[PDB]
Amino acid sequence: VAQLTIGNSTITTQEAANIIVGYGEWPSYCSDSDATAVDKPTRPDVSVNRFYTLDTKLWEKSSKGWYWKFPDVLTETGVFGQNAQFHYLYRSGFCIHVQCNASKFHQGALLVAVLPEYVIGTVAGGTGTEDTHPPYKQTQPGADGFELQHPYVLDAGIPISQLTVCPHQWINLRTNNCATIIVPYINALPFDSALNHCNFGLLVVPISPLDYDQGATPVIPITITLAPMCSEFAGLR
Amino acid sequence: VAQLTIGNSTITTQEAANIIVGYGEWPSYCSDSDATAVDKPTRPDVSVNRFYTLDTKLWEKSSKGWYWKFPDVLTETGVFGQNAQFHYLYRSGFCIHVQCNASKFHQGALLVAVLPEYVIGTVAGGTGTEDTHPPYKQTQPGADGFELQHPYVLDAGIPISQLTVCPHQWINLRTNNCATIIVPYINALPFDSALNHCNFGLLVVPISPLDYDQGATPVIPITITLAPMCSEFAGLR
Amino acid sequence: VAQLTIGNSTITTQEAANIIVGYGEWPSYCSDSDATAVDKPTRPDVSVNRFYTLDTKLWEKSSKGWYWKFPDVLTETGVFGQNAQFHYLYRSGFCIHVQCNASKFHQGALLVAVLPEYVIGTVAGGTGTEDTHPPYKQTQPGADGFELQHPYVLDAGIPISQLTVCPHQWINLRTNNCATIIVPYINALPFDSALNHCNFGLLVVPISPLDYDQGATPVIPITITLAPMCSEFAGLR
Amino acid sequence: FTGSFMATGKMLIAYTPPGGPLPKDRATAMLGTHVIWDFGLQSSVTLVIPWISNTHYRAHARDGVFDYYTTGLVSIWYQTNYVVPIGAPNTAYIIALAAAQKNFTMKLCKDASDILQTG
Amino acid sequence: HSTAETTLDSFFSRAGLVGEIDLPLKGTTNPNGYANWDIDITGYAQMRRKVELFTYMRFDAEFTFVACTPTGEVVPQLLQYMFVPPGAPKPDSRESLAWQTATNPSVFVKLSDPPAQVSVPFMSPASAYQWFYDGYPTKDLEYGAMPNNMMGTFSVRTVGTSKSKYPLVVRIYMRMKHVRAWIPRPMRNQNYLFKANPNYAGNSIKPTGASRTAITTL
Repeated sequence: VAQLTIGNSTITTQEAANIIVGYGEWPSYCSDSDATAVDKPTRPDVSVNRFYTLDTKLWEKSSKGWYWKFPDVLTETGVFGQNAQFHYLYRSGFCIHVQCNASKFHQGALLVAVLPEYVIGTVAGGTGTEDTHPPYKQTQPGADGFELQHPYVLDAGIPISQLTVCPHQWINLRTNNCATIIVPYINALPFDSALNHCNFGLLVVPISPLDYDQGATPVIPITITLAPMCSEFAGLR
Repeated sequence: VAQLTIGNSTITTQEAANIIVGYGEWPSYCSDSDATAVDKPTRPDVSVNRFYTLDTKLWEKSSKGWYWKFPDVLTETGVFGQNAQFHYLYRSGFCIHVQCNASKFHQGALLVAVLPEYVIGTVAGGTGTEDTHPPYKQTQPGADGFELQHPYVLDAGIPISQLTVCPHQWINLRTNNCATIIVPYINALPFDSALNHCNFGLLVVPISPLDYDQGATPVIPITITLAPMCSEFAGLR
Repeated sequence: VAQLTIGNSTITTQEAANIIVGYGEWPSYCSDSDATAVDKPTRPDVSVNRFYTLDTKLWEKSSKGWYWKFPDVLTETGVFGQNAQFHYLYRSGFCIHVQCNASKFHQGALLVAVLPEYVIGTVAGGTGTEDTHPPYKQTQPGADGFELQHPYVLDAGIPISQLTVCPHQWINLRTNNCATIIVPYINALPFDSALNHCNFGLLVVPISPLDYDQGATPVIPITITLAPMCSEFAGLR
Repeated sequence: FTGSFMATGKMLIAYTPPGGPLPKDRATAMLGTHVIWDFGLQSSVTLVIPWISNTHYRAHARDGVFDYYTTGLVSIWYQTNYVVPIGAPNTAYIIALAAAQKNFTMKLCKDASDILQTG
Repeated sequence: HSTAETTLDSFFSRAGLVGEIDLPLKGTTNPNGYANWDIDITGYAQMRRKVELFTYMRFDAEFTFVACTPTGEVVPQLLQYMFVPPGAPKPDSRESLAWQTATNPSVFVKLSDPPAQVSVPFMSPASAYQWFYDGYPTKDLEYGAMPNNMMGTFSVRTVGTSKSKYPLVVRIYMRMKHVRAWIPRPMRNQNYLFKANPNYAGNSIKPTGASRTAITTL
């Protein structure tokens, strides 16, 4: 156990469980001989790259699961959201740290994964004859994230049983309370629109449901802390 | 003649007339062994330190003179004003470049000076029995600056004939159209409030009145361009 | 965890938390070139210097705090009390070890401190017009110690919030159950009366009140074990 | 933190420099200087007030005092809820200890007190 | 001991039937002796789910045109297969000047000649095609649309000013080649509803596979 600091942000955490480096690649920068070498892309350091701890979610027996979209999740939040909006192009990596706080008498297991291009789908009017399209509140939910309505198919017609094919980590209350994942910038272009395109989604779903006996705190806190890594912005507005 | 650039700002100017370094001192920074060494004072570089060109003033035969307060003049203007407001402490130097555009058939002479702690005074109700106090619009006029009502006494009971005792330069239309002055941070404390205390005033007054014959452009443009030098901010809010 | 012995006394204790050496000084002896070099002061070793474990106190939700006076606390107890009474002069240091026994479901925090010349005061008849004086039962309480009536002012008009200015240690049930303090002989004279002057007081007060849920042992045991260090006696009677 | 050993949770302790106003919510407080304290992991945590200076002179009523203005603020927020198992109390207490750092100093002796020797 | 059959190239090889152009004499269908087939790799049923095992893909395609009458009969008819690359205007009539625009590669061939065959390069302006795009192109109807995936269009037609004497059919086969893919993802387990999105029938959400009576009885 030891507490780390980046700028003015300080989180208390355990020495070092096993971190997961998405696709074995560390988030890196983009070198000079690139498409936009005229408009030098400023690489924020100071405050922009630090610990952002979002509103804790409460895990319940009934909870189906939550997901957040990146970079959307921070585009509203502080000085990162500052750059995310008034800059034409963006690229960046992320350190994601999902932590729980529960007693040795609580039980359950969360699957924490990162899915690039997490396109959401709708129920299509139930009968599937309605070509309905997900709302903006569902597509880009902000820092509060959004709750899954049909986890089994990840609200998108795909088996969550296979979600482990993506960078992921398990949070099994009887053995660990935190998961850490490093995501490199993943896209078909070197730079892209921070507000229009969400490069990936953060999924945290209960596979083994929360449980405890009557009298124990009934809601367990899932706290997402995340820090940008090697972020770059271009074209100020 | 040659044009210089700082960041995205580019001004066209003449090779290099004589610059005036206020009190023979170049604006410098403030070293580590200072009062606030715990709260490391971030020294803006990127965009903060660049060319700000303010709304041109029109010099007329009737013009009495103008003055601007620093740092007040930029606290509203862009990314410098950004830092100036949401930071507890500030210190900074300035490059001030006052330029005219007039024909060889226009005539006149401006005195451009920098006066630290330029406290303004009121007429005191005329009879001088009213202890009236200057308005905020007069004390801290923004980027539009303010016009002198009684230049002879610099709107403060002091002889403008002696203003040359301050860092200054003359703009005599028949010989030059620009003046440049470098001001170092001047105050009784290393850091101070950017919004409450105006460390100095920029005075530009016609001593030899504007004149030209009927048919020549009747108003001559005085354009103030200024760039912060070695600025520091502390305590973000 | 390991058990230590001094003479016939053996206590079971944990390897070695952090001991506190009052004022950074270890209890030492008093050398030959002293006031009484004629009447060589015998320095008890054998049994006199060993582990004395006093009657355990029961910590309750309502408990205000306890204090003991030294050397008074042992002057009745065994072979030390033997010397303490039939000897004209005395000087000595002490190892004080305060231990709790509570479950991981109990909670609270005790402040354990040593205050030299802990003179007790009375309420002075409530209105403060009565120059009443503390009883002998309050001033020198024996091995059972005494309970504070007004901890906030340490039954003596002084802020317990500042008691930490004295050699002290905290016993926070969720992190530790024992505190250890080494007290050197502290007085304005090299030797003094063991029965008339109490060189210091041992204070143990709950700052964060005892708490537990219904069904857990309602009283937690505070056990004081103490051993004299470098004790000397002079003038047998 | 002096709660039960079985109790766990996170608190966000934040320092808002002088001038800055108490943060509207946890969210904004998080944007500033802060510490996420997990009393499940560590029982104590120390915050450092970088700088306070009681130097600015004042002349209010008719009594001239030398007051701060350098009131930085320390705000403590619940990051998570207090988590406890069956049998552990639902209320715990925090004790705050404070002191000045080594770079601290004082000037101009001024004897003042309400507590004076009696007649 | 070998593993060649499980390579991406192996998995995506083969020429599948992706399009079928009908050029009837009398009819409601394609009444102007011409047809415009925007290239859709999804034409082979089975393809969608397979390519969607990945997020990003890159490849070339070999197109083969097998033409005949609806009875499989071979007739003395000349045809024109024009590839109008993305960004180019497609023909709107049998007499559109597009059919004559040089920058639209055309192959002229007889129904008697063996199938025509050509190669189409990776067209995207992006580094790779991508089946999923969580965003909007600068609630909405544009969600998930990656336009930079247009491969082009094939405009088919009998040659000549006068209608063909015969009823025809042109089958378009596509073979993917030089395949590369990134970011694998869970395999679709609910039936598809619309070509452009992942929408699934929320009433009929079926379990990924088969079920049984009890977990203890095989």
